[PDB]
Amino acid sequence: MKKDIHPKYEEITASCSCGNVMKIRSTVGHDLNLDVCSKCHPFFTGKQRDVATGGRVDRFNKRFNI
Amino acid sequence: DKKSARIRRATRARRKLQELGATRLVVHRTPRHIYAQVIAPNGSEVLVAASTVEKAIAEQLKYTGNKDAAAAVGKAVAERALEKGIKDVSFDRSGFQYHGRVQALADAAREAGLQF
Amino acid sequence: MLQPKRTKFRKMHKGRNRGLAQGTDVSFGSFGLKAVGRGRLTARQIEAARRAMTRAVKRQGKIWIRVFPDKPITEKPLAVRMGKGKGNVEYWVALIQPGKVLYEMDGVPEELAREAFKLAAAKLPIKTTFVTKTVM
Amino acid sequence: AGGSTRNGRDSEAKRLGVKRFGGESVLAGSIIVRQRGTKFHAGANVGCGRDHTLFAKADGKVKFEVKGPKNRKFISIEAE
Amino acid sequence: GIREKIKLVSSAGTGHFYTTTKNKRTKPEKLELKKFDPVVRQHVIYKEAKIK
Amino acid sequence: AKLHDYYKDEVVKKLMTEFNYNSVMQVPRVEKITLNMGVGEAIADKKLLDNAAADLAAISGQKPLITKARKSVAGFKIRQGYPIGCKVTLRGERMWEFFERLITIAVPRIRDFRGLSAKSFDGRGNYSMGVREQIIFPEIDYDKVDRVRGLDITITTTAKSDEEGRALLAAFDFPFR
RNA sequence: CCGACUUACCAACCCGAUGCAAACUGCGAAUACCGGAGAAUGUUAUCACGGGAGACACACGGCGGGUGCUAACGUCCGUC
RNA sequence: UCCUCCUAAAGAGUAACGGAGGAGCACGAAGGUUGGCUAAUCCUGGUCGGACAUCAGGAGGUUAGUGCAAUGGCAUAAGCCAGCUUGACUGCGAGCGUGACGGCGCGAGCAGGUGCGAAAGCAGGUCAUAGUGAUCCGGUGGUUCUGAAUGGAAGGGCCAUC
RNA sequence: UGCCUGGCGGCCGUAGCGCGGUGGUCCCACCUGACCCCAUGCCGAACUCAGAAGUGAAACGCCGUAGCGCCGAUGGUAGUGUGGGGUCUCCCCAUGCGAGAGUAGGGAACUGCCAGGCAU
RNA sequence: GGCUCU
RNA sequence: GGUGAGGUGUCCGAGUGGCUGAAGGAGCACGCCUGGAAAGUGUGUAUACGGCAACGUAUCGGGGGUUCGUAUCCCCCCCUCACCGCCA
Ligand SMILES: [Mg+2]
Ligand SMILES: [Mg+2]
Ligand SMILES: [Mg+2]
Ligand SMILES: [Mg+2]
Ligand SMILES: [Mg+2]
Ligand SMILES: [Mg+2]
Ligand SMILES: [Mg+2]
Ligand SMILES: [Mg+2]
Ligand SMILES: [Mg+2]
Ligand SMILES: [Mg+2]
Ligand SMILES: [Mg+2]
Ligand SMILES: [Mg+2]
Ligand SMILES: [Mg+2]
Ligand SMILES: [Mg+2]
Ligand SMILES: [Mg+2]
Ligand SMILES: [Mg+2]
Ligand SMILES: [Mg+2]
Ligand SMILES: [Mg+2]
Ligand SMILES: [Mg+2]
Ligand SMILES: [Mg+2]
Ligand SMILES: [Mg+2]
Ligand SMILES: [Mg+2]
Ligand SMILES: [Mg+2]
Ligand SMILES: [Mg+2]
Ligand SMILES: [Mg+2]
Ligand SMILES: [Mg+2]
Ligand SMILES: [Mg+2]
Ligand SMILES: [Zn+2]
Repeated sequence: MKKDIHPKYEEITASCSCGNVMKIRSTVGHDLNLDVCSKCHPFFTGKQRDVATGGRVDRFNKRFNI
Repeated sequence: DKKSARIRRATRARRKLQELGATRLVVHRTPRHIYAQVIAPNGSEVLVAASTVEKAIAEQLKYTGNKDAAAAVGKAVAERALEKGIKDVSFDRSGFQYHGRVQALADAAREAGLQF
Repeated sequence: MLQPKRTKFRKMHKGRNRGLAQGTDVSFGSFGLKAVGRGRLTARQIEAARRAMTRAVKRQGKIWIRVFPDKPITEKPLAVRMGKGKGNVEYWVALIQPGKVLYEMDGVPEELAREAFKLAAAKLPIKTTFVTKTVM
Repeated sequence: AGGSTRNGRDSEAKRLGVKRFGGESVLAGSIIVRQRGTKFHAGANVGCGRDHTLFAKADGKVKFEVKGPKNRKFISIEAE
Repeated sequence: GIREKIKLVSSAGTGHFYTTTKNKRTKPEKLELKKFDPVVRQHVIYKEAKIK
Repeated sequence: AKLHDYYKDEVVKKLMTEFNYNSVMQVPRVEKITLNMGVGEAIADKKLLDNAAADLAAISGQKPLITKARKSVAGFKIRQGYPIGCKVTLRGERMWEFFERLITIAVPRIRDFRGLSAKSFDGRGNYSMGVREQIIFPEIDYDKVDRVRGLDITITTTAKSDEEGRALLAAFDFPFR
């Protein structure tokens, strides 16, 4: 790499709400607090639940009984 | 690719010495070894040659592809050229940069007595 | 009327028309109308002989035209002296050597092709003949 | 009466070509070929000018020959 | 013919000069080149002057 | 180089198993990652370019190469030679460390993230994706920016086919779907 | 919106077949031209210098062509 | 007036109120050198981004490019980037080409001094061919060459130049 | 002397492509790392340096293969120099030269110098 | 100040 | 027959390579005043096609062509205007 032209790229710590402590090299300098990491992102549960089509016949039979 | 672009990078100065009628020193550089040979102006026969593939040079060395081996090669080929009476040559870098092992070789041949 | 859509140049030398032809054998169809004489045809002579054989076959079968008029022919106007530039392009011709197959035809019987090509050759200035396909 | 033209022009003939042919003894400096490009190429003892003119650097006979992978035409001076 | 003509005066005190052209619109800064002066037989800085 | 170590220990064993390669050199590997920001509106002013290179220089700690127009087109009112974009090539450890921060931090920070596409491998293993907004990286401060940019990521790998790259990124748990 | 299909309307590229070109050429003559060697022949027929000119309105015929209508005892070039 | 192609008949040359196109400049880098690089177009994928910017891969292999017309050239690139620079040097020039001539052109090498390069080497403007105007007269700088009794000077000469 | 490899040539497609196979002791290649020599109009990608853990995957080399590319007769044809002739916009005769395209067929190069490795 | 037709 | 110039949205009218898919104005449309019309006054304002209008493309007589790009530049076909088409 060249000497002077590049920004400072320093290893810092980024911790998350799921407690995922992760040390990365970054240009931030200070420590980082996250919200979701790849461990705690609802890609493996939430996107599966979040379709939620529901049935029209089951709503109909649900609203009463004959 | 890299071999071909090195040849394209070398084939101008080779044809220039071809029309100059110059007895020419040919350097060839690998990551492990470095080669040298003095070629007649007809381009079809050699006069002297040295390498880090030779036992008499490689056995005195640590690694065949560093600058100290390249200087030992350029010294040996210069001492063989002056033994055979070849004094004035022209250095063909063969598409490499005049830098590092190539420069240390040519500086060794200049120091040992060749004139180029 | 056949005519090139584009040309690299607008005018052309008069040239000559010597030599034998190349399109000699009946390539595509079964029957052919071969030129024996020498000369130049036009788009009018070509289209008139095409109409005469298309009508003589009652649009049955397929007709190829081997030639194409690509040579421009200039003329000077009336009451114009011989200098002052090359004349204006008036019409288009095709140079015809002996042996050139002019037309081809199939899907019809031989006698119908004879009488159709005869009606076409009656529209042409040059002397023609009737030919058939040949193996080799 | 009437007309005109736009096609009256042409330039002067530059007298290019091969001035000395093969097997033809020349003096040093003698022009062999005048040409626009390198339709021919300079071989042994033959220089190429500013306008791609091929001149003899020495004395001797002209040798035409075809060399190279591209089959380019080279002109050389044999010794004499 | 917007490209006017100038002269490159020797800075060796001699009145020797080379003559040349420049575009004074696009190159307002003065031209200075190191050229041979045949009187002194040295390479001397020449400077742009008016062709006069 | 955490993912480079994870490549060298578990991905190579996985792909050698799931492809039955004769040699270990026959395995795919990533080679470079290219980060383009096409800024076609910087012909109006350099400051949009000057700030886009500053943002992309903070993401990956390299000075970006300001790209220019290969030729001139009038539909976009540009001439051949105008700076029209910026790129960064990432190789080596900085490639791996950006690719870690990518798939661990920035991809979860996409608004309405629902997966990637497995239909973006350009027929020859090389994957290309495009992000709408640079704020998904935490390098960018949210108050400090003014313009929502977007960039595109191009992972150039040594996989010959398309599936060998799909399995390679899936070996890096790349969130396809 | 996604699209349905079929269809009596054409068609890029590519492939195969077939022609054309003064200002096309992946080929390429005969002649001509340049240079060298060698006989025989020819009243040096060759070149250089010097004295004196005349001439610079050509024609037709053959061949190769431009133009014109492959018109002209037409016109303009090359060659005999 | 000048340049390019055809006519032009395979050396040169070759006419017409024959067929087609351009020039009357530009560049202090668009020159020199060293080092390096190699296109057009199309296909796929990809944020804004769209037929068409930029990015990544593949086909292709110069169909591109050349400061401008056309032709001939161009990969050892003459095409494209960067570094250092001023050989866009002065005196000469063997030897040839081309013209009726005036003239025009090519040129290795020599002397001096210079630039790049480690060096061999290259460089006496630009890929080449258009980008131009005789003499007289007159102007400017330099030079004791001359200086109408003598010493100067005027004026003239020579060199550069308008 | 044989085999293999590297470098420099000769020659310039009968030498090039394609398809299939094969090679790792050496060589070569990829390959590991880079504070340094040096480098990136960003990037150790390239260039360069220090090396040698791995692999012949790619590349390269070798072998095979007629899908091409290429080469290519013989005969004939076209043209044409000279002389002559005709029905004279074009042809013919005597004689000399003689293509191109195409066909049969060939064809998966040949060779030199030096160095190294393994065999002999 | 002046400003048409029905 | 030739020479030169020109061809601009509804009309006139500017517009000699880069915010010209067009000035400005009139006119057309809509609104207000008016008992109703005008005249005023205010506001707008081309035809097509792709999706859906996200904007895009075309259109300076017609048709080609170049330059990254033409309403402006070159060609043809045309139309019109001016001049000449003479000596015998
Ligand atoms: Mg021809
Ligand atoms: Mg006269
Ligand atoms: Mg006369
Ligand atoms: Mg005459
Ligand atoms: Mg005649
Ligand atoms: Mg005639
Ligand atoms: Mg006559
Ligand atoms: Mg006459
Ligand atoms: Mg005459
Ligand atoms: Mg005659
Ligand atoms: Mg000639
Ligand atoms: Mg001739
Ligand atoms: Mg170079
Ligand atoms: Mg695209
Ligand atoms: Mg140049
Ligand atoms: Mg040039
Ligand atoms: Mg006078
Ligand atoms: Mg006196
Ligand atoms: Mg005196
Ligand atoms: Mg193979
Ligand atoms: Mg490496
Ligand atoms: Mg392999
Ligand atoms: Mg034969
Ligand atoms: Mg043959
Ligand atoms: Mg072969
Ligand atoms: Mg093979
Ligand atoms: Mg427009
Ligand atoms: Zn988390």
